[PDB]
Amino acid sequence: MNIFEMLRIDEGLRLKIYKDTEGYYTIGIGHLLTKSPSLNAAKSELDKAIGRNCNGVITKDEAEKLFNQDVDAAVRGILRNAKLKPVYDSLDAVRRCAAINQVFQMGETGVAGFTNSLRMLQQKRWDEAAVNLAKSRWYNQTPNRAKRVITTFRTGTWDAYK
Ligand SMILES: O[C@H](CCCl)c1ccccc1
Repeated sequence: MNIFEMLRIDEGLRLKIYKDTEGYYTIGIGHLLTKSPSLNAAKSELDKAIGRNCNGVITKDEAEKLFNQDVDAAVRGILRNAKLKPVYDSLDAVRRCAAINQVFQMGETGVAGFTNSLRMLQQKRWDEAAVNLAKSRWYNQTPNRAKRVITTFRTGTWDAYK
């Protein structure tokens, strides 16, 4: 297991524009296109991202290219965030994947309310952090996935991903 295999499990792979769990136009391996309810706006974003007129459909290679970019961008983001970086750097490699996964799903601004969980993670108070992480809209709206990510933070193992 690694971050790519982990996010591939959590996000799936679809080659036509679909709506994600929040109802937003998405393609590939969880590549968010736009939060606009206009499908035409989503198609413009897709064409811009791929570099050709896609008409709402991409190839597996194209999906994987967006995925590489999106993972890279999640990490590089974390490292530019003065609140996230020290906690990320304090973690082992497996728990770092949990962090990348959550930021990929939620965005950086998405995790602004996680101040208390962040502190517990840096302190390596793993069971306490896991309890705090679940007190969230995130957990309530996507519990199966959140449970996996939280187990990864709690244990530093891949047990939730078999
Ligand atoms: O997945 C968590 C969310 C904030 Cl507790 C995370 C922890 C450490 C760095 C970046 C994200």
